[PDB]
Amino acid sequence: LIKKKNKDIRIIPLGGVGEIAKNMYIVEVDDEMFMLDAGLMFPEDEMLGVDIVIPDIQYVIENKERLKGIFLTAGHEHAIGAVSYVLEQIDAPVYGSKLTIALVKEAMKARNIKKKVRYYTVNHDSIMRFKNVNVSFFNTTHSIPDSLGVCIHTSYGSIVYTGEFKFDQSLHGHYAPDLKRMAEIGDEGVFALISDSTEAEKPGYNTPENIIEHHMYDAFAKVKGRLIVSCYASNFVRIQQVLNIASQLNRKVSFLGRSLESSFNIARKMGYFDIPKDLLIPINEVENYPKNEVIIIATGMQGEPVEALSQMARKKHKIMNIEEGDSIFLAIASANMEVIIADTLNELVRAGAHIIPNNKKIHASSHGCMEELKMMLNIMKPEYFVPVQGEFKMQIAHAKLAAETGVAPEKIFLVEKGDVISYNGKDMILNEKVQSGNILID
Repeated sequence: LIKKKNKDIRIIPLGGVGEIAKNMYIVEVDDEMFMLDAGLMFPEDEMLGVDIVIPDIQYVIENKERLKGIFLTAGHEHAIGAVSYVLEQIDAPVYGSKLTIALVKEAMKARNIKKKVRYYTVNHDSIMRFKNVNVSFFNTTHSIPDSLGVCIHTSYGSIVYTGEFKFDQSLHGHYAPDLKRMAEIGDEGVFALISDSTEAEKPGYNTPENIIEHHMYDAFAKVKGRLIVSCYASNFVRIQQVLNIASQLNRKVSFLGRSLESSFNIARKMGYFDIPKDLLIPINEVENYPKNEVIIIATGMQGEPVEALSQMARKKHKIMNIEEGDSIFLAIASANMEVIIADTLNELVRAGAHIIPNNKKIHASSHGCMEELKMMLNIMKPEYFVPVQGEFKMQIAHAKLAAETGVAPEKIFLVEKGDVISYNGKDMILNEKVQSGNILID
């Protein structure tokens, strides 16, 4: 006669607000706690002797008996970079797409962590049933395939976390978004939407990837010597574009960086790339070709591309350095990174390299611009809105979009790390803080 109902909700960012990476959002529904993403951030300019930055999870450790799962939206560093460190401290099942799980398993192997982990590979048809709530998933579009949003069903309506996403009609297959499923979620009733603010300041739409690839062909066709493309190892779309263009221009492709080899190998075995025969060469073989017959994709050792480019520009790289007359395509900017980018570009000009200019007509990111964020807000029609994944100015820009779409302004929460947004069935409040912070890994 009595149906179980939910009473108290908590939403707590431990990473990803006040900054551009390191997503980690804790959602509690009564006595069940869920961790949404567990990303890393690369060290800020002002940091020395540091490899990566991860969230402080002391609040989760203090309450770990209630942690029911870790839910990972995609296989990029902003979503999974901290997972291995989390798993060394707490035990919970790990839920993610086929690709995301394979990349997490590789990361655990790479750090030689042998604890038993309960992985669950989910897809957009999966419904994971807990005591208090059910969790479902929906395909999103990103630069890595097999990305998923997370939908926590409550008796107040859904709590939806988008992860990182954009909308681009030129991406299909494992990049295609679940627009019909998202409309169903919005119609059934969304209590709170937690959405990516990274490009909320940028009007219009991201430039479609087909048009980006056309522009890359035109730029690459003009390069007279070697080309170095600097991008994230998780930018599979960009890697695929380079492979296609290299084939068209009779250039070979070689990977520089442990991050790329690893992620590419896994993704290739699983079928995620279209790779012509004889296109890929070992980095050791690059110097055996004419300069105009090679493209080097340079990701970082830990996945940070700019650090590797800086090493190459100063001729400090262990494996391969920049030479006069090389050309650079920089396919990666946050407040955290603006200084190293400026210094690296100066270093490259000093070394006699040629930076391929950005096209004014082109805006390339993995994150929705204003119209894409408004599309998500209009589909989901949330009662409350929590903009995340951004510096505070980005969160504010995203809050402005939500107000434009009709979210009540007093139901928009602009949060800092460690803030607790809480609901008791009557009022949504911001009246508590938990421990949070940046953990430095060396």
